[PDB]
Amino acid sequence: SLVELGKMILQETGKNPVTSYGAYGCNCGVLGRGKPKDATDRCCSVHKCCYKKMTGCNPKKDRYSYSWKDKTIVCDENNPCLKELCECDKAVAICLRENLDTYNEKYKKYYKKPLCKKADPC
Ligand SMILES: CCCCCCCCCCCC(=O)O
Repeated sequence: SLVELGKMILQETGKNPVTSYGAYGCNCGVLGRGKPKDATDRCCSVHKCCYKKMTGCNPKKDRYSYSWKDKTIVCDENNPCLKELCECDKAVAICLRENLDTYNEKYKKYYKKPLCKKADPC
């Protein structure tokens, strides 16, 4: 759920997830998807796509178990949907950390979301 997702982002990036990514670019946070402005934003587009693979569980609501050991995230649910959900969130946290070097302040509070162009195909 949002809870674990937030914790993983915070752990990997060292940033407050809501303020830093809550409305970033065309895909991060509130609202939907749109053509990515930059690599950070593309992480969010990929993440939203990932959520489409879970049928049997609610990406936003369903809590799950994971471990934060050795600067790594490990998804430990046996339940396949919750395992896959955890893996979606792990991947976006890792992606955002990886793209910290191009994180752009100007896309943080993105009131231009309605100017976004067509999203990338999932
Ligand atoms: C209030 C709890 C915090 C929720 C953390 C998620 C906020 C931004 C996450 C970005 C992920 C995405 O947009 O795909």
